[PDB]
Amino acid sequence: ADVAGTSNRDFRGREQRLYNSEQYNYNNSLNGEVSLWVYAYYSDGSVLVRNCNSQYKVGISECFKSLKEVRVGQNNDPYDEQEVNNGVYYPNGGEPTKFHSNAKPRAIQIIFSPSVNVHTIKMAKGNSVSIPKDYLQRSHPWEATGVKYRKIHVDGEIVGYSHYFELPHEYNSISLSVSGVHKNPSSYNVAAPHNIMDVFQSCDLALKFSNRYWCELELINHYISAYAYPYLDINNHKYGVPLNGRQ
Ligand SMILES: Nc1nc2c(ncn2[C@@H]2O[C@H](COP(=O)(O)OP(=O)(O)OP(=O)(O)O)[C@@H](O)[C@H]2O)c(=O)[nH]1
Ligand SMILES: Nc1ncnc2c1ncn2[C@@H]1O[C@H](COP(=O)(O)OP(=O)(O)OP(=O)(O)O)[C@@H](O)[C@H]1O
Ligand SMILES: [Cl-]
Ligand SMILES: [Mg+2]
Ligand SMILES: [Mg+2]
Repeated sequence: ADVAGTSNRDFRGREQRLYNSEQYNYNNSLNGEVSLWVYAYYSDGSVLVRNCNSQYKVGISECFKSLKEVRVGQNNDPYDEQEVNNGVYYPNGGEPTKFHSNAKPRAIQIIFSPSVNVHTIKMAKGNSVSIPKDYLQRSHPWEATGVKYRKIHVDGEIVGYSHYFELPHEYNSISLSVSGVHKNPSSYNVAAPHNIMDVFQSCDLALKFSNRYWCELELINHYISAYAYPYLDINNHKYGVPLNGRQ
């Protein structure tokens, strides 16, 4: 046989490149996943991830309470934190023993898989009682924030998209929903009658994941890197696996 890495008959090499290219392109096909991660960062350095993976479109919807840090199996002062909730839903509305709950997120990162179309991204960043813009009567139920999403590049490939905002002020008390639609450069509408019921089933079939990792390092190591997910850390370092046309 020919010698490795010297000719056009390195079929092992060609197969490796095709395998990676096939995965990249499968993900972008209408058969493929689109994925959404919402990261809530807490002052103790831990990070809650909410993830949903689904065909056609994907979303996550959280309220003020559900974004709060919960240390499973440890003390969370649940009565005091209910009083925090009461005091955040209406000023002077509760009697907790604290001015600022350390269970409040300090920041949010939203990451989409590379198979999203950024023009379809919508976000409802609402107030603490789940209204998009102060009062329902004046609220558009979402903002289209795609122009703010940064490309996560690795080796010149877009491995995902990130929108990051800090919540450093005392009044940054939010509710949050996010939605994105899978790429569809074809004119075949996946939700027109020929395929519409499959999109309804995709709502059933969407797989969700949630966990609180003790720090960003642990998240990078045992979540992001373990499962070939895109990520952008606090030092603006990019994580992901470039696949298209690559060995
Ligand atoms: N493209 C390129 N890569 C370099 C160069 N010097 C060092 N590198 C390293 O080599 C890596 C790319 O090597 P290859 O993947 O084998 O070459 P390629 O440019 O991708 O071309 P292909 O054979 O089509 O894959 C990069 O990740 C760089 O870190 C250079 O001058 N050009
Ligand atoms: N020293 C080099 N000279 C020429 N081309 C390179 C070199 N290093 C990488 N490249 C090529 O340039 C393209 C972009 O790769 P690069 O490593 O810059 O991507 P990146 O990870 O987005 O970069 P960075 O995160 O450092 O800004 C890739 O196709 C890669 O093969
Ligand atoms: Cl397709
Ligand atoms: Mg009292
Ligand atoms: Mg290469």
